[PDB]
Amino acid sequence: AFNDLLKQVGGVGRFQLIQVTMVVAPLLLMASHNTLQNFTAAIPPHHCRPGGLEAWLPLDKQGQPESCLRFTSPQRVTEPCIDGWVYDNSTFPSTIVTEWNLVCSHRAFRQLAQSLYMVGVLLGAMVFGYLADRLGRRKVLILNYLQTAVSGTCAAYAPNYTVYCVFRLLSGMSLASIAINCMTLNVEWMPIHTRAYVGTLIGYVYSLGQFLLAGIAYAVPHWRHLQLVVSVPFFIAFIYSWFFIESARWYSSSGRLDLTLRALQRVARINGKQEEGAKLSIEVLRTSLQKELASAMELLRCPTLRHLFLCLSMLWFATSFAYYGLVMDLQGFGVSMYLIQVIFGAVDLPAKFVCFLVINSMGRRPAQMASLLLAGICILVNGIIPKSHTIIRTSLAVLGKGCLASSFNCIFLYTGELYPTVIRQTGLGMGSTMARVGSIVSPLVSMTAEFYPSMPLFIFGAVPVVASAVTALLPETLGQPLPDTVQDLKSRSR
Ligand SMILES: Nc1ccc(C(=O)NCC(=O)O)cc1
Repeated sequence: AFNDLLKQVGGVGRFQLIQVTMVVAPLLLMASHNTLQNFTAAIPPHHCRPGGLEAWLPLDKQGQPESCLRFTSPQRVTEPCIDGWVYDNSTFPSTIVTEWNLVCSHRAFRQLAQSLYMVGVLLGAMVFGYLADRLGRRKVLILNYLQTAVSGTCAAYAPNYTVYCVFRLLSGMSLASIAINCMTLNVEWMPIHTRAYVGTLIGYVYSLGQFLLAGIAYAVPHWRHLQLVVSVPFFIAFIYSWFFIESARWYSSSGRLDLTLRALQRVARINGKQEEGAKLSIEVLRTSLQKELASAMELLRCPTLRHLFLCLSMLWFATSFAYYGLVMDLQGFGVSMYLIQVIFGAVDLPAKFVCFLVINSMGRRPAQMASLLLAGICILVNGIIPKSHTIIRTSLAVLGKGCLASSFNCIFLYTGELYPTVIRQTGLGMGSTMARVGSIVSPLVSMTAEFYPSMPLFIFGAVPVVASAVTALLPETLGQPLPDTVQDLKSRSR
């Protein structure tokens, strides 16, 4: 086995701490990149460029000047803003909306940019996932840091909308690969009893990145500068990424025992176990890993695994879809986006606390049902309540966000414990893929706000309810042994 060798080198030592810290720092800006559009694509008050200004702008039901209509003659005929729009610079001096007039007839391009970024995220999670099996995790991480820095800066200096969208897609690809491969590298470089802690640290760093986004966006309001400042740190990340030590587990699995010994020797030197490291040798590693040394297409051939795959796909998709639909709408609560983003980042700790309590006490199925159902109801009620109730709608949005984060944690644990070990990792990958698909589709649904203002909220709230209903089909895994083969699945089912 490899666990004994990993323990011998020093376990969680200086190298492990330094590597995990320096490989997990980029997840601080992961959230900034995921939800940058809330600030770089903010929609300020606007009206057509012309008895004064009021005499030219037609009025609406609420009495505000019409956003995209203008009187042909002074005051009755209205025309679109052929002369361009007059935006408000008081709070949002410049965003991609004001830069490229992504308003009214072109207001769906704002959502299409996010959809393309998430399509890039999915594409990266697949392509770089395949590549890391060939070039290793360290090379892929270096390339991802370089790509993210380059694409982010290029988007910050994009001269037109298509270039911005292309570079946002590429940066999403690189960031998705970063997220996928950080956990893999750190898990392969850590013992078996610390991988859950690694995942917990990933969650915490994402929660902290949510705070960081609000802080940075408040500091620098202009969108070009904001994108530049949230994108350039990946240059430093790339610079120090050359010093990473590649996972010895991958080296061994790739049939390079000399490289495995060299990596373990270096880890011993850093961890201070040179004397124990010198004991290791090619013959020892071979005699230890001789023992260690199914496909995703059986998830559909065998009905017993097929049912689980389908249900978990629904669950993952619903969680991601509702989550991103809810969190990409911070400007619709009538409260300052900085405060809302701060509260959204803060609400992630009590959410996971309650989630942990519920899973340990009741089980996984009740936890998943409760999380999804409560998020759906919260979003639906948010849709029903009038927009003039800023405080109540903000509170309900925060509650739904916390519920969706709890659902994310619960679904990860449940899909981990549901599949047999023969096809467990494939199932986890497929579930994450469906989550990425949901994140891709959320902006598409949000594009419908142009016609029906509240339809996006209704769909975002309705999908989790159906997913919670679907959760009732899965079995309970609390206080049960982890299955190892499909025969174990049949035994559990009967
Ligand atoms: N607050 C969170 C948001 C997203 C995720 C996640 O892992 N999504 C899968 C993907 O789309 O890559 C986890 C926590």
